[PDB]
Order: sequence, then C-alpha cells, then structure tokens
Amino acid sequence: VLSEGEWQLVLHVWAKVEADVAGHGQDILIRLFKSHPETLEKFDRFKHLKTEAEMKASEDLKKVGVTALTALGAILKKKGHHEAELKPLAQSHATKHKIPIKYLEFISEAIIHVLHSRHPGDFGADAQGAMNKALELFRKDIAAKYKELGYQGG
Ligand code: HEM
Repeated sequence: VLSEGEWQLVLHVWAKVEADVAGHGQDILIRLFKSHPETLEKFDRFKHLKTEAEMKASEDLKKVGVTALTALGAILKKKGHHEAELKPLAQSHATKHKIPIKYLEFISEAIIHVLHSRHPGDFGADAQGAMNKALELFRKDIAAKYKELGYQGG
C-alpha cells in the first residue's frame, strides 16, 4: 500500500534498529510508559519499577521490548503482505491481553520519537511519513483481525 521507495525508507531506518534492538526496545517502552502511563497497567510485572533507571535495569522489560520489535520487524519486512504474521499477534493482543488500538497508536508515537531521537540523519520527513504509513497499515489491519475475533479495539 506504500510505495517501493517508501518501504525502502522504512526498512532502511529499521536496519538502524537491528544494530541495537534491546536499547531501542527499552527507550520505546520507557517512552511509552512516561508519555502514557495508563499503558503500564497492561504490565502487572512492571508495577514495581518506579524510576527510569529501574526500568532500564529490568531484564524483563528489555526482553519484552525485543519480543515486540522482533515481531514488528518481521511484519515490516513483508512490506504489506503480513497476514500470516499479523493474525497471531492480533489474537495475542485481543483474547489474552486486551490491548486497545489506541494503545498501538501510543507505542507508534514512541517509536517515531525514538527513531528520530537516535537517527535524525536517516529519519527526515520522507522517512517519518513512510514509517508513519507502515505503522498505520499495521494498526488498521490488526484492528480488522480484532473485529474478526469479536474484539472492537477499545
Ligand atoms: C508495535 C506494537 C506492538 C507489537 C509488535 C507487539 C508485539 C507483541 C508480541 C510479539 C508479543 C508476544 C506474543 C506471544 O507470545 O503471543 C506481545 C505480547 C504483549 N504485548 Fe504487545 N506488541 C505491541 C504493542 C503493545 C502495547 C502497546 C501493549 C500494551 C500497552 C502491549 C502489551 C503486550 C503484552 C501485555 C503482551 C504479553 C506479554 C506480558 O505479559 O508481559 N503490546 N506483543
């Protein structure tokens, strides 16, 4: 649904994330819990983490960060053809955890902020717009599987 060139911009900056998936996951997840702390309620196990340094020292949060980015990277590498990868993820997020689409929008803002905080030279306005379009595709399709399972997304 994006252009070939737009996916090349998405996958180019994603290459920068693969050089440090753990660090990126920590910054994204911490950025998510600082900007929208209601999302932290979806993590009973991160309740005892009061400070940003505690969060950065939680191996469990680092591991949860790598699991999500690993799945996001597998989805973006399909360049839109992600039905087989996006449906199990939707199920995990609906039936198990009830993650509203609004919360996938929050982490997307966190991703954008972090990617542009670390790699502005490889994340100008064309790259941002490309990535924003990849993430919107991912959210808009997760929400269709959500409905398909009977979960509206709120
Ligand atoms: C880019 C967006 C996201 C991706 C790619 C993603 C991906 C994943 C993946 C792959 C898993 C593990 C799947 C499994 O074993 O079944 C997972 C689990 C989970 N995700 Fe997400 N996720 C995203 C956003 C969110 C957000 C915003 C929240 C909550 C605020 C969330 C909460 C969870 C939770 C609670 C689990 C279960 C893990 C645990 O209890 O610690 N995810 N996610």
